Amino acid sequence: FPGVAIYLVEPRMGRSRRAFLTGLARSKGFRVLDACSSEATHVVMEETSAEEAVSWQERRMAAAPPGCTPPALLDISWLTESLGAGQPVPVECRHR
Amino acid sequence: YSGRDSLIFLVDASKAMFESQSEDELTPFDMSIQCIQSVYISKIISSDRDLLAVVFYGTEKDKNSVNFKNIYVLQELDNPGAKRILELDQFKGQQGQKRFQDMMGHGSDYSLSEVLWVCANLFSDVQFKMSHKRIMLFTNEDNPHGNDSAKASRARTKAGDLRDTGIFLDLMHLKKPGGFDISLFYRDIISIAEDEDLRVHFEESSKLEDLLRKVRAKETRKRALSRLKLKLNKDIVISVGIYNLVQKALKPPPIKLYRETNEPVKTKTRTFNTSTGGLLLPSDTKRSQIYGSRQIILEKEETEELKRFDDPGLMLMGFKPLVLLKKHHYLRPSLFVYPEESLVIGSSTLFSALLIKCLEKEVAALCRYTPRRNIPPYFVALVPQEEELDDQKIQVTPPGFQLVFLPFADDKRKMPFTEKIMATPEQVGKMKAIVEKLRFTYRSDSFENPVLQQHFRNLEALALDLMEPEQAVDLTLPKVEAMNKRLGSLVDEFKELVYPPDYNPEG
Amino acid sequence: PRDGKDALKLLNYRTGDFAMIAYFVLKPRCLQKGSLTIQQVNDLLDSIASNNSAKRKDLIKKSLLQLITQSSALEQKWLIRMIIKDLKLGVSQQ
Amino acid sequence: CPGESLINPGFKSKKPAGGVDFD
DNA sequence: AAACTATGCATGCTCTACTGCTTCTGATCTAGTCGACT
DNA sequence: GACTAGATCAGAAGCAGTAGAGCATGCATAGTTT
Repeated sequence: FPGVAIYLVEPRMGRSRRAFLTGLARSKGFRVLDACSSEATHVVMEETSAEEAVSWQERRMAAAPPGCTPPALLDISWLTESLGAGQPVPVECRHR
Repeated sequence: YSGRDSLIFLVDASKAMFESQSEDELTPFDMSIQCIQSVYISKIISSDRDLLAVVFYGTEKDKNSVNFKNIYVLQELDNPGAKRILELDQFKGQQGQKRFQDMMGHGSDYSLSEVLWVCANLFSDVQFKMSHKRIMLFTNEDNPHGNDSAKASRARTKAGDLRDTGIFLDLMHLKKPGGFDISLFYRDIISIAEDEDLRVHFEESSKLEDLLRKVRAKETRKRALSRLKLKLNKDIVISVGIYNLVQKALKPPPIKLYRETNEPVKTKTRTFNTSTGGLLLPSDTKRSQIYGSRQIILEKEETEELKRFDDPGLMLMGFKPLVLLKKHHYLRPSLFVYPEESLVIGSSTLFSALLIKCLEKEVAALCRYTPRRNIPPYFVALVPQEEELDDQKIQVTPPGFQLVFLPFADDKRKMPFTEKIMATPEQVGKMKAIVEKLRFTYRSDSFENPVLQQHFRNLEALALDLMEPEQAVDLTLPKVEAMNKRLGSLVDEFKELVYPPDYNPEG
Repeated sequence: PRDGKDALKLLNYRTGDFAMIAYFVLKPRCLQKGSLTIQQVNDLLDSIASNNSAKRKDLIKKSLLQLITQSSALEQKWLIRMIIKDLKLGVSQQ
Repeated sequence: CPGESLINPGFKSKKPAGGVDFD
C-alpha cells in the first residue's frame, strides 16, 4: 500500500515506542516515513490534548509549502486498530 | 511527642574564646565548631527532618530581622545539609579563625537580652509544629555583665519569658583560665540548675563528650503498625495496638539520576500487545497456570479474592501452657500488643486482668491473626510480658503481650537421618573448660551492622569531599589473638583427645 | 506569654490609661536611652499611615518593631499616647 | 530524666557498642 | 569414564502495588475597624 | 457592608511496612551424550 503515508510524532511517545510501532507497521506492509515530509498524509499523536495538537499543526504549517493538504490529526487508537486489522481503517470523528 | 525538634547554637565571639591555654590544645571556638559539626552529621544520619540554626553574638557585623547590633545569625532554622557543614568547616582551623574574624569580627560588646530576643524571633518564624525548643550556649564567661546591673536584669527577664514560652536553655560551659562558676549569673538563666552543677568547674562540660559522640543509626518515633480488635467471642471485643519493637534496618533506597546534569529521572512501566502495539491497562489481561497439561484462566479480581478468609483482627481460640511453645519453631520476628482505649472504652481493664492471670497461671493466648484485608490467617501466641525496670528505674521491658507466629505443617522441612555418636565424659569436660575460658556477657546493643556503618561513612565522605572515608571497626569479627592467648594449650589437648593422628580437618 | 501577667494586663485594661500599663510593662524590658530623632519618628508614622491606607500590615508591624526596639519606656508611652491622639498635659490648645 | 539523648530529645541515649569483652 | 547441560535452591537488589498512621495545606468560618445609610 | 485577620475541619502527601514478581548472581545436584 504505497498510496498512503503514515508519520508518528517522536517527541511525545518515546524512542522505543516509536521504533516498535514503525517496525510493526513495516512488517505489516505499511510504509512509515522516518522524517517529516510534505508527502505525509496521516499524523498520529500519543497522550495529547486538542490544544497541543492544534499548536503542532500550526507549527507544521509555519514551515510548509502553500496550496497543499496538511495531514489529518489522528489518535493512536486509529493506528493500533489498523495494525490489528492488517489494513487501513476508515477515519471517524473520534480519531480526528 | 508530635512535631519537630528545633535547636539553636549560640556561640560566643569574645576575645577570651579565641585564646588557647596551651600550645597543643584546642581553642574553645574550635571545640564549639567541632561539636556543631558533629551534631549536624548526627542529625543528617538520624533525623533529617529536624531544624537547626547557628547564631553568633559579640561580633562587629550584624544580620537579623530586627537589626540588632553585634548579633550575626549565620544560619536560620532549616533542615540540615552538606552545604551548612561545608560552610562551618571554613572556621575549623587557625586560618578559619582568621577568616571568621575578617568576615564578622570579634572583641565587641553585646547584650544577652538581644540574643534571647533574636532566638525567640527565629523560633517564631518557623511554620512547622515544633515539639521541642532548645538553645545551647557555648561560652566561657560566667560574668557576661558585671559592670552593668540593668543589662543583667533585662537578660534575666528575657530568660524567664523564654522559659515560660517553652524554650529550654542549656549551658555548655567551656574551659576558663580561672574557672567557671555557674552560681554567679547563669544559675537563673539556665532552665535547670542541677545540685551537682554548683561547684567551680576547671574543665569543659561533660556534655561536650556526648555531643562529639557521633550516632550513625536512624531514630524512628513511636508508631502503631495496626490498631486491631481482639475478639474473645462474637460479642466481646477490645481494641489493641500492634508495634514492632525489633525491625530490620535497610539502606535508604537508591535514586536514579541523569548522568549529564544529575537531574532525577522518572521510571514508568507499561505493557503492550505484540501483534497490535496497543497499550493494555492491568484489567484487560488475565492470569494463567498450567496444571495437569491444561491451562486454567482466572481474572485478577478472582485471584485477589482467593485470599479472603476473615476480617482483619485477632480471634481468641484458647489458652496453652507455655511449655508447649518451642524456641526452635521461630518463623518471624515477634510483635508487641498493647491496649488502645481510644477505640473502645474498658479495653485496658480486661487486658490488665488477662495479663495478670496469664502471668499467674503461666499460659499463652492462642489466637488467629489477620493483619490486613485479603490476607490468609495465621496462628499466633500472645505470651504475657511483665514490666521490667533497670537500676535507674528506666523501663527496659514494657508491659503487654508478645505476639509470636507459629509455623504451619508446610513451614517445616524433613531432615536427613544421621546416626548419633556420643562423646565421652573427658571430652565434654575439656570442651566445658574451653567454653568457660571463652565466656562473656551478651547485650542486645553490643553489635553494629558493618555494611550500614560503612555506607554512611562513604556517603558522608562523598558529600563533604573528605580526603578518604573513615574506616569503621568491625566488632563482629572474632578476636583470634585474644582467644588463642586465653585458651592456651586446651585446644591441643582437645584435638589430641578427639581427632586421630592423621585427620586434617581443613582438607 | 499569652497567659502571662503582662498579656492579661495589656489586653484587659477595662476597655490608669493603656499608656501607663504599657510603660510599666516595658520599663524592665526596654533600653534606657533611645536614638530616634523627631524626623525619624515622623517618617515612621507617615509610613504606618500610608501602609494602613494601602491595606498592608507586614510593614506596619516592621515599623512598630523598629520603634519599639529603638525607644525607651517613656518614649514608648508618649508614642502610644500620640497614636491614640489623647495627649493630655494640663494645658489646652489655646 | 538522666540519660536522655541531647542530640535527639525523647529518645534514650544508647551506649557505644563494646563487642565482646571476655571476663 | 568424563564433559556438557537441565533442574533446582539460596540470597541481594529493584519495580510495583497496596494498607495504614501522621502531618501539612486548602477550605469554612467570628472579632476588630472603617465606612455607608437612615 | 466590606475588608482584614484570627481560629477549625477534612482531604492529600509523605512515610513506613508488607507482599509479589522479576532479575542477576552464585552455587549445588542430577541426567544425557560421547
